[PDB]
Amino acid sequence: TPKKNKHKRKKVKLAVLKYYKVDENGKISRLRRECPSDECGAGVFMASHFDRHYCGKCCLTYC
Amino acid sequence: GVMDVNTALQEVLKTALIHDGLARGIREAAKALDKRQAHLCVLASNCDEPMYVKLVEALCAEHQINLIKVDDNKKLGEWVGLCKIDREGKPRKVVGCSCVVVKDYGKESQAKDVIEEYFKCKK
Ligand SMILES: [Zn+2]
Repeated sequence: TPKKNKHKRKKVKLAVLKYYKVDENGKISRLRRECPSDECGAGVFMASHFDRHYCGKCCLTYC
Repeated sequence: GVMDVNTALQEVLKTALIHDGLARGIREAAKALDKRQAHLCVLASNCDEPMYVKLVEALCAEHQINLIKVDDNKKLGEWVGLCKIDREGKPRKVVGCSCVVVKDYGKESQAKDVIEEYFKCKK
């Protein structure tokens, strides 16, 4: 192949809206699983994939 | 009580540059707010989606979290101190963050003088 392309970052604009489901009172439905790590607990979510739950920082994984 | 709201606040925007208070942006403010070290906040009304402002408000209400309202982040580019200045000291890239959180306290006597008075009147 004469032209090898590289990794463009996926342009997803304003996605922290999806991270926090603010209720109509002052609550937030925290839709994403919190990571139980020692380094990155209590502030860093995990990733709701189609079957699994994955932290990105310390590479922690659940089903 | 000498300085104003947008006068004593440039000291809030001073030591966060020095001793690591700036939780600026969209992901650095809230995701480190829940780590019991963040202290202040300034909401900026500029939004094409009002949910953005609605995000900040419930975030201010889950750990009795402090808040100021200064208008817009096009204005806050002339406040925070994160601008590309020219050869004479004139900013050409004028971009400042809307929601600016300051975690740590370098202990002063003119920012906590003026602005804690406005804090107790608000709450
Ligand atoms: Zn993890």
